[PDB]
Amino acid sequence: YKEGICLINFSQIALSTALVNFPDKEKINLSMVRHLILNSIKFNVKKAKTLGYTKIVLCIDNAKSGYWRRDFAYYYKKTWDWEGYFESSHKVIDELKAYMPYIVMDIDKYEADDHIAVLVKKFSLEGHKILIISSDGDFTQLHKYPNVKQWSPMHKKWVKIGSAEIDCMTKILKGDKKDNVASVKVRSDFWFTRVEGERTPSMKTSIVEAIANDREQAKVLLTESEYNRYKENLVLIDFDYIPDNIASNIVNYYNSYKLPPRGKIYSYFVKAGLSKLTNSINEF
Ligand SMILES: [Mg+2]
Repeated sequence: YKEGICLINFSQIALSTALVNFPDKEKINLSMVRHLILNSIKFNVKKAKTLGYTKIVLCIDNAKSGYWRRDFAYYYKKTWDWEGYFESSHKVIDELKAYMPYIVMDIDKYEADDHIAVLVKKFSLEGHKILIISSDGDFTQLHKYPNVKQWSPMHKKWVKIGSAEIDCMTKILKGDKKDNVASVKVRSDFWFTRVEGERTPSMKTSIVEAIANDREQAKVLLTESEYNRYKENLVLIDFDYIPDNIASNIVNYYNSYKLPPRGKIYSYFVKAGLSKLTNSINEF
């Protein structure tokens, strides 16, 4: 019938785990990253499958050549051994593609949020029960779709939020500094070209919610300048505004993914000196 599908924001989980586990001012090698990633996978796949989500899809961030959203906004997204991590992680990722039984959504200029947002929408409407393994609040945009639950790996609690529309509209109107998305009250590339004497005019909550409940209010409550910014930020924030060609690519990639036979896992575990994991293959 319809298999339970679990979509994992892995790039976040792996890195976040690495930041917490790998001590500062200590170099990070390939094995350290390998152990961490595979253990992270084992722990999360077991949480998913136990709940009924038996198909696992690993979603990876890939900004080797930037982001597709940058085509719309150039400013988009413009001690610890970071080099050592990214270096080893990319190598372990390629290994997961070659031996592990998971579909690894990895497209250059594509975000993990893209793969999740698109695939969640696709398989949700297709009758599958979906599980999003991530703490990211942006994925509350996807809770509106039937049979969609979200599990926070770090806090080990369910993510349940109407309030999703307000959360989404808040970033659309006020912006999202972390991604260089600016408020509609200021110029598009504000965060990238901001001088010092510059601050962003505040956005009253009453308007944020009014537009949240009825987006046609974006025409009556926003000035023409702000409305133009509003439309721009839609493509940057709202998952629904992911271009058809982008989602089309994401889907095609998924459907064209060939999984490696499970016989590969064992020989790989040994090849990587993970002998004390071959007795846990059933957990992968
Ligand atoms: Mg986003």
